[PDB]
Amino acid sequence: SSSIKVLKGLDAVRKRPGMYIGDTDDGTGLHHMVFEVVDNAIDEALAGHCKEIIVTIHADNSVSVQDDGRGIPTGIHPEEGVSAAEVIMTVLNSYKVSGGLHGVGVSVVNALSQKLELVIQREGKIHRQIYEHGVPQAPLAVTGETEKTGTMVRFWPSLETFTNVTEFEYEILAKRLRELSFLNSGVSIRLRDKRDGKEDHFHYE
Ligand SMILES: CCNC(=O)Nc1cc2c(-c3ccnc(C)c3)ccc(C)c2cn1
Repeated sequence: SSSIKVLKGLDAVRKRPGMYIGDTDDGTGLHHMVFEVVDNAIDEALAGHCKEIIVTIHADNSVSVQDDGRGIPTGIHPEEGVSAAEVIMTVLNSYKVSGGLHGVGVSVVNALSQKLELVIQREGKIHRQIYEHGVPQAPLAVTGETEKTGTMVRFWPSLETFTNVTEFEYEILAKRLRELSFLNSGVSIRLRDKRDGKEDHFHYE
């Protein structure tokens, strides 16, 4: 079954996290977690659907990334038997430095997070799914109605994976988010730190 195979993938990531996300002891991997989530919101911006991305560092050391795009698709594709979103989130770099890392997908971020929450606003409805190291708590479900559209991912990195540098560095995220808004001109990126009230808005016209 997909369940056993999904778990086998998630377990591969957790056993050699460095290989997938980058170094787990110097902050490379930790901050790369944010950038992987951001990258898919950037693709949605570049295709002309999302105008703003908001990255928030919370006081409990989680990070959320939200966009105003179309929302990750929610329907169940006949081949997989669960939402397309859950497939994206769950189905599947050691010595790389900073911008030399290659992209590995948000299912890696999910595997290496103690908790992750996905909230999709799409087709008139608010949809929610929660994960613990990639394992959904329940099927993606409808929790309300909305005229808005977009996707939000919030994740709590696992301290079973990350050591030494365990708390996000505002300056690392600021530097790279600014570079990303330069490298993908037109897209507005905001960074908010709830620990100390700092905010920035990066946008090149
Ligand atoms: C907070 C992070 N934002 C998104 O992931 N936005 C996003 C992703 C989409 C993906 C997607 C998500 C993750 N990985 C991949 C490869 C695609 C597929 C299709 C649509 C319409 C999306 C819309 N918004």
